[PDB]
Amino acid sequence: KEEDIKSLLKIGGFATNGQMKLFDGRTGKPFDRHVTVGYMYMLKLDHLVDDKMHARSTGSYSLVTQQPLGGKAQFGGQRFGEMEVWALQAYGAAYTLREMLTVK
Amino acid sequence: NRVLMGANMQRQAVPTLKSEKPLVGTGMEKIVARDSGNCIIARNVGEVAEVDSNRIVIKVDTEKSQTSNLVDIYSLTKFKRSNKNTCINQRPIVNVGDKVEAGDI
Amino acid sequence: EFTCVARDTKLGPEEITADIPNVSESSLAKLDESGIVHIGANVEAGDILVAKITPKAEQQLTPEERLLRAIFNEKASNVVDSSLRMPSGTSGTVINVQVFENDKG
Amino acid sequence: DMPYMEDGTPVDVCLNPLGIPSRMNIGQILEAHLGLASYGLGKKIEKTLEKTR
Amino acid sequence: LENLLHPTNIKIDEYAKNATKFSFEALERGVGYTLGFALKQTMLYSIAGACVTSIKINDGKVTSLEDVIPCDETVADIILNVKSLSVTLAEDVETGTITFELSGSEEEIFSEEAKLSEGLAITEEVFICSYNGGKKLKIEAKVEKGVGFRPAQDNFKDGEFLLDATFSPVVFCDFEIKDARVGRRTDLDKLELNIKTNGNVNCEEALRLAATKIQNQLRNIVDIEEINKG
Amino acid sequence: MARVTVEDCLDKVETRFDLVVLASMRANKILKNGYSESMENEKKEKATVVALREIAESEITSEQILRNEIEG
Amino acid sequence: LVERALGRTLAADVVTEKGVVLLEAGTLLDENLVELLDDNGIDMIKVRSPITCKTRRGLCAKCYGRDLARERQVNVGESVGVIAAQSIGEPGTQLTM
Amino acid sequence: LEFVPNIQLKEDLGAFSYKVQLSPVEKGMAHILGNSIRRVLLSSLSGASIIKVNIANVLHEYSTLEDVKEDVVEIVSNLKKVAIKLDTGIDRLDLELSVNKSGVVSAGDFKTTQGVEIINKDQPIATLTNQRAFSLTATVSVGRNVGILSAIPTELERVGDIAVDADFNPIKRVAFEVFDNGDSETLEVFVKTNGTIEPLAAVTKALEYFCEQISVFVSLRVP
Amino acid sequence: SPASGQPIITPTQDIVLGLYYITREKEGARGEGKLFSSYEDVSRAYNSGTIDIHAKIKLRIDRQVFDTKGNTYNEKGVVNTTVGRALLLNILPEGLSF
Ligand SMILES: [Zn+2]
Repeated sequence: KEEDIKSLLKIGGFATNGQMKLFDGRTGKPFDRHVTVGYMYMLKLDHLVDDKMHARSTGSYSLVTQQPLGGKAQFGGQRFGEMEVWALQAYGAAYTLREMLTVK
Repeated sequence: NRVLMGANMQRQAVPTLKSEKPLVGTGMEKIVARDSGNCIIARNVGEVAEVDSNRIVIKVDTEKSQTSNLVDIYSLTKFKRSNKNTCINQRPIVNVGDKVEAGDI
Repeated sequence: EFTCVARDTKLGPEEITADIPNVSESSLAKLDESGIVHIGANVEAGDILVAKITPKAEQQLTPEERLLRAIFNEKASNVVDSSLRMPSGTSGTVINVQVFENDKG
Repeated sequence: DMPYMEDGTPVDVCLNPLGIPSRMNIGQILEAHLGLASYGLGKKIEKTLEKTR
Repeated sequence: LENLLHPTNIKIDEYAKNATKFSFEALERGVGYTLGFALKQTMLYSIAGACVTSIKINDGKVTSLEDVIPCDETVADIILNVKSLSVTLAEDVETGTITFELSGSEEEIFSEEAKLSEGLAITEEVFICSYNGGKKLKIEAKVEKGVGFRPAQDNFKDGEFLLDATFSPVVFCDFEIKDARVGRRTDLDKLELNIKTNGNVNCEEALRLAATKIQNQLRNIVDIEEINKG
Repeated sequence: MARVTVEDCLDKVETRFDLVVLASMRANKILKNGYSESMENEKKEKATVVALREIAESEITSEQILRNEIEG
Repeated sequence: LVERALGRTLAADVVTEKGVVLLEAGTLLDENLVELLDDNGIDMIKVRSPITCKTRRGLCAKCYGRDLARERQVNVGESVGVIAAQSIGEPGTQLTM
Repeated sequence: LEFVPNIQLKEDLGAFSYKVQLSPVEKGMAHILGNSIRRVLLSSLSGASIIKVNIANVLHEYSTLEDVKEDVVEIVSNLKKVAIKLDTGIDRLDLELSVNKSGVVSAGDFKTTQGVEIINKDQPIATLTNQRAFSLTATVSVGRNVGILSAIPTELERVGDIAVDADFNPIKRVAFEVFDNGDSETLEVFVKTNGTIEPLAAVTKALEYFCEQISVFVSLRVP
Repeated sequence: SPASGQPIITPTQDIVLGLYYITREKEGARGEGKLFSSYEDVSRAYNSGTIDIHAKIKLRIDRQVFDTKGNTYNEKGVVNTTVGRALLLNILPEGLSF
């Protein structure tokens, strides 16, 4: 419970808070309003960035339909799905919608 | 709703080079690891014979243990892969000539 | 962990021997005398791990290809290499090389 | 560049405070308090041990 | 042993009356911040000079900011006008006294008025107020000199509206950092300063004067002499 | 957005759509005129923005622009 | 009213309860003119809804009013149907009960 | 009206902690010197460290020798925490280590060649459970930290070479405080290092760097 | 936003905290009731570290203001403001009222 944490903090030689006074590292002039500090165990998750970058210029194509592949395993090709078509419609962006459907 | 994610997340956590014990635990990490075959629990009580980072040798004092063989071995597993491409390797703790018991790490 | 395989196609046997034209002894430098990388070579993003070749046919090459064969005396090789290379964006080193041979031979 | 306590030690991570109240995961705060405490108790033993082993 | 780089590129630019924008290029990472802080602070608060401090209007017969006077401007306006006068003292003297004793007929008032004491130089022709030819009026200004920012505790203590001290010609620093590249290493710094002074000294040479202060504060621990050679 | 924007151009031409087509015609014209002599496109901007600048400074008066299509 | 009918053009004129006309037919409202509605005590007017346009298989640039996204009368070529469609179900992910 | 500071090594204490002092200052310039000292002392000071190692019967980092409680990568991590001191103009050389003992191989067992220095004499490098041979080298090099990005991968030549990343800057903590003495102040700088340099030399070096960087604004010319 | 004329790029989470914080007031603070001519004065002062940013001061301003009907009338005088708010005086473009 709280007061136990607090007795321990006192034993350590800290305020009966978590809060303490800090100084910037670019000047040295302190911040007002004493700030909290602590230890706070932290983890790294298996969602690294090395395996989500995946750009593509030109690569293989689908056998039965002649369209790019997908998934970054072969060479991907980002799905320009249906809902993104209504967007380019509402903009009235005819050209960029046309050659998004043939030349690409 | 927040603890749901806090639990679903700490099982995708990726191990790292040098393990560092938590400083605010719940006395349960002593149980999970022990209760999964990633550690090497000594079968019989004795003394360390000779340890190196490939295997461990334990001579067992038969006086206080049931009929035994006076020596058993444990083979370590260095850098064995695992389904997510993560490195697995056990590292010995004990030193030469230490008193250990049945059910220790 | 990568793995390359060699099959028996209807034009002949494909080969993993470290002998493929259009390839210098520099990209081949990190290759041993058997078509397989050493154990220790810090491979790079796009170097050969095992070098293979497969035969082909039916060229009937274009007139311009014919001319340029006929200028530098460029012969038309009947084989094509399909080696095994680390995909781009990766690095590292090697720690184990398992090789499984043929049967009944 | 990081902010640093008066002693001289710097701070590793700079989380954001606006998160905690709205999504009421308070327990993280109390974890930071207990952690600070443990880290103080560490330095104490260190001081007693930097002399007279 | 890789020879910490040097700026090697300067682009000075003036854009207003007493204002200039200097920009320096290709400084090692993070150095920009330190060199900005030092520059700004010392150029702002540790330069010698003289500046007005106190105002007494009718020998004490104006107490607060809500007392009519026979001119177009309330007391606050006159205080604000006079507080801006750019005065250059003399080394021999250590105090000035500007006196705007006036009884005319609805005139325009400027610095070319105001019988002074010795050692002063008003340096400008800033406008003050517009007389109304009404009843008598007087203005007494006190002038001191030194360095630093001397804060005034109280506003109007006894019979003088007290102000705080600037003691500097430099009125604005406002530096900033951006990014720049010198090739394969692109994490470097590019600084931009924006100084605006009062007129007592052109901006750049004031900058140089503030840098000399620092580079002079180490002669006993460094060799400021050989660093010039290069 | 280096210097000029749609808010500028929208004062002379209108509906912000006509802008697109007119600027596209003008940039195509400026492109096919061999402006690509390659000692300039590395010191200044692409024609796609040169056309916008030209329409903003009110130099061309797009009423004129179309009269360059009959010049095709 | 002065918020419900902002930026929508007026079908017909509007007569003061004292007799003089105030705003004419075909007069797109605007936060200047929309003072002149709560000013003189008005509480009902006739505006041009797209339900009551007269063009075939389309829409005129007045029965729709202000673009409500660039603060001008709607330019000719704005596909209004799609905008109105996805500006209805979009907030729907939040309205629950 | 003339104050100029001199530097003094008052108040040593602790493992390698100190409190350097500059006695008179200009009444306002103190808090500039403090910040400049701190930052430049934390970013640019160069030292020496191990960068590349070759062990005897090894081929790569994920391996294991016989009769060694340690691993190869654990050994490589041990090596990183050695505090080396080099003299003026060495800038590169080689260290050697060959032993045939049966205990704990501390870093003191490096060969006591000229020029070099090994302060961290207690640090274990490896533990030999049984008596055996053991040998390696490690190229010590001067250097300074630059960031995780602009670091070259330190080309390797031989077969068993194993790159070791190197933390150069020998400073671990800095903190200042400014005291008033009446028309004058005194600066009181805390420093803590690994022992590979002396404090007075350190602060002098940092101020040298700093004024060197300032010396352009006295000119408002290119260089 | 196309859905409704309300803007969509307004500061959101702690861009709002800082603004709301430096734009409050306090009764007994340092430098209270002082006098300043222009924004640069308040900047120079505040960087010197004597005033509390929540203090009440008096600033004399002078700038154009756009009326509803396309006019643009001049505005001047002395206004009782706070040290914080004056720091935002620089960013407000000429055309909007203080
Ligand atoms: Zn209609």
